[PDB]
Amino acid sequence: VADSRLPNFRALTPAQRRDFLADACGLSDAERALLAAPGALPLALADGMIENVFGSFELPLGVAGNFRVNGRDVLVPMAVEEPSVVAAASYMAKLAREDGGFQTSSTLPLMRAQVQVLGVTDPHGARLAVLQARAQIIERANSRDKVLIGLGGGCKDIEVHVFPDTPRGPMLVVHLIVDVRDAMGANTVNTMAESVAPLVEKITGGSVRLRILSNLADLRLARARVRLTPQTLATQDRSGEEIIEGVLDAYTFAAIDPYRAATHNKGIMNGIDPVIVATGNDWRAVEAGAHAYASRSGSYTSLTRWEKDAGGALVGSIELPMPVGLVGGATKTHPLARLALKIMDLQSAQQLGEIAAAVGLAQNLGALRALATEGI
Amino acid sequence: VADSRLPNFRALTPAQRRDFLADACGLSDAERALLAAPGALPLALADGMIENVFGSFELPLGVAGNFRVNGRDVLVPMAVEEPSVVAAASYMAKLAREDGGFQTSSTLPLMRAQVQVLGVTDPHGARLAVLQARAQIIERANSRDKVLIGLGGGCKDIEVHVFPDTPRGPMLVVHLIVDVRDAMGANTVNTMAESVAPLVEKITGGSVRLRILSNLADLRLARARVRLTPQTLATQDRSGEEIIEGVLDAYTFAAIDPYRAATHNKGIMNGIDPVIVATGNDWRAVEAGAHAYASRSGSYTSLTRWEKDAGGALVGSIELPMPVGLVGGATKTHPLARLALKIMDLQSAQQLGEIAAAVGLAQNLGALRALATEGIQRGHMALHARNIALVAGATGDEVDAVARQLAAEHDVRTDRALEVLAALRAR
Ligand SMILES: NC(=O)c1ccc[n+]([C@@H]2O[C@H](COP(=O)([O-])OP(=O)(O)OC[C@H]3O[C@@H](n4cnc5c(N)ncnc54)[C@H](O)[C@@H]3O)[C@@H](O)[C@H]2O)c1
Ligand SMILES: NC(=O)c1ccc[n+]([C@@H]2O[C@H](COP(=O)([O-])OP(=O)(O)OC[C@H]3O[C@@H](n4cnc5c(N)ncnc54)[C@H](O)[C@@H]3O)[C@@H](O)[C@H]2O)c1
Repeated sequence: VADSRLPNFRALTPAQRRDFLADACGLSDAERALLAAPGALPLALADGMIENVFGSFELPLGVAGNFRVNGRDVLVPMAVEEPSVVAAASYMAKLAREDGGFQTSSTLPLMRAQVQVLGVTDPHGARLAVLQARAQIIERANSRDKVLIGLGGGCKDIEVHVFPDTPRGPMLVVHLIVDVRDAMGANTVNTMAESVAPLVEKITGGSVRLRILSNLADLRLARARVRLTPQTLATQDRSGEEIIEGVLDAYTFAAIDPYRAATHNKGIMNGIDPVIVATGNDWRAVEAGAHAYASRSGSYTSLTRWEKDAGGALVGSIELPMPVGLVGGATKTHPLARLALKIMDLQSAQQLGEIAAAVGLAQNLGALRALATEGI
Repeated sequence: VADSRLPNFRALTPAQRRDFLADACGLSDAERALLAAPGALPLALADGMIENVFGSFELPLGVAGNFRVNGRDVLVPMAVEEPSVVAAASYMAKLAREDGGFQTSSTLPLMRAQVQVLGVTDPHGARLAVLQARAQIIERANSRDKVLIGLGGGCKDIEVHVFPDTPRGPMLVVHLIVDVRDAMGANTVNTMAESVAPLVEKITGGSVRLRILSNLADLRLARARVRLTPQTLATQDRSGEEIIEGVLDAYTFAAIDPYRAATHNKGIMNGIDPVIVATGNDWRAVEAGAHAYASRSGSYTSLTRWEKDAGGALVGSIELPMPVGLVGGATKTHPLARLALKIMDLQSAQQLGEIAAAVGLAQNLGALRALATEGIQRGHMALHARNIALVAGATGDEVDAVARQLAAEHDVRTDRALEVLAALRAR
């Protein structure tokens, strides 16, 4: 059975932690050697990934323990530079174990691809024409990516949003709603936006300008929930109930004040970004989606919610875009990203997204607990 | 004296780029050696930075060339994993040199510390008591950090904000406004928040709960602007004037649509975050301050503006929080972070923040210019890139993928196609 409980990792050396992980996760001896020596990313490989490469930049690579998601333990690799982050994630995950861990879910892996049409004098009418022709546009979008279609992904729907008065004239904006399966999906969806452009121009009689995914991936949401009783939260000097009221004080402060919410959401991303980096995923894309979603209400606010259930237990919840992949980009190119994803042992990118959402929620809890405990 | 031009860098091997950087920057043999071998971050040193360390994780480390900020050349190290990001920064920086590079400025390095006060039944009245006690509170905040006060920083002002109707009761929130000089300032500012809490509790009669910085560092703004004439932007297949109009088409899209603005601002952070990472700074803090700032107006929108000047030259401008440091955190623990500061030859944190805003502005320009001028049908450069990918041995879906990277890298040649194809076949 997979077990995310780490035995006294603070008292082991880095080498002993590495051997424990290689043992528990069944890494090959060649994978173990890959972790034992610096330079897992060959310079010639890095050189083919970005430009003007002259070396490599190391981040500390840690692992958060105790995470249990939908009944299944998972080890969480974290590449980050900041103290306390990994420890807080682990400790809050240990508290969450007492109710059975985190409960998560997600939408389908739906990415938006935007197609900007300019010069349409009747954008409202043209919108209706595009929507009428949607089957044809979906067909055209799906003709090239045989691998994605064969997996059951591809363009599933289209939307059209009209901006009839702009300094550049009216804009008609087609959104292709694309299932990208286990990829983050940016390149996947950009190609479809480019492919549908002649057909969109013919239908609208306009000129297509930008063909590009939206990073506000609010149709690819990950959701996570945790519950903690006062018994679980009680310490020697503070009662579980007192800690709980202090956490709600801290949360509401983030809910109503963007100056606090920015900080509150930053602590969430302390949890999430290190998993994104360690698995070879684009962290700028996850950061953009999270913080943009945080202002969907008209005001920048908390991505999490903290409440009490009928019996007084603390309930935290999170919902946010989670565009991530088990394939594509660097996720299978960087040898340690391949290795980190093997440590986590996941079947879908949704699973990775749900685990990320849980890690963020625990990280947020760790901050709120600490900030409300600390004495004057 | 400082030169940021990287001649023939596309054709050089990583080792040669390294040796060039060492000479151009006057690095010591100890510094050049640290670049020569992997493991610049010793495991035992990593072990002291975060918890539960079992190794280290490498990002590709590149350098963007051609950048010139307020008349000074500066090389920009960039740690990132995504193709074409480093290339777009360099190429737009190169076009930027024609008008003289970038012009930048910043505000004072002012950070906010929040002191949340609960249980006050007259929050409005108690706010006026706190504001009256301004000097006493400021002196309290400045009583411990003697090094910072001696440098010219310290708590300079306060603000009080009242939330009279919340499910947790009324909230009175004191902001300490602290000049943190060359540090990121989270610790400095947190400590002051703790320091004034008993005095704030005395004045208001309330209970202080959170004592914490605001990552919404809108008193610590970096600003950068750039100008490019039609002549500078002209290409063989497109006039400068129609590229300028295209960029304007793309910019307004981001200004009005949050679905486009998010991607537009993500591209800005493609330029900024890798500098943040390479200099040992907290990228989560920079991400938080940028994206929260982007919705200050009530709607999530662009962090940059793109316009034309009187004679029709494209003008781009950017303004955003930039909480970064040259001291503290990992910027002096990590040996490469220390070295990256030496390569940039930075005199202050403000200067690091202005450079990054310029890199972010340049990245945005590269993205907008590319997206707006991409042909509806494959043009002759795109077809040439496919042929180059084919001759280098690409097949199936690899052809378009390699050719896409080559074109976006402005490095459409067979030797590059070989390096990029080998990367893809490392999957
Ligand atoms: N603003 C942005 O976020 C943005 C924009 C452009 C590019 N990027 C970069 O795009 C890259 C990610 O693009 P991508 O995610 O499309 O990956 P990719 O282009 O490397 O791979 C996508 C392809 O993988 C194939 N595939 C095989 N197995 C699959 C599976 N199980 N599920 C889904 N697809 C499968 C599919 O044919 C699909 O087309 C990153 O490097 C990112 O930085 C980001
Ligand atoms: N949400 C957040 O952003 C957050 C929250 C908590 C902690 N952190 C972490 O805090 C750390 C950074 O805080 P910090 O910047 O105060 O670093 P720091 O902890 O090293 O403190 C800076 C100290 O160095 C001294 N100093 C010496 N030279 C100085 C100079 N030229 N200018 C200013 N101060 C000088 C000062 O006395 C100052 O107090 C980061 O690691 C960050 O990840 C971030």
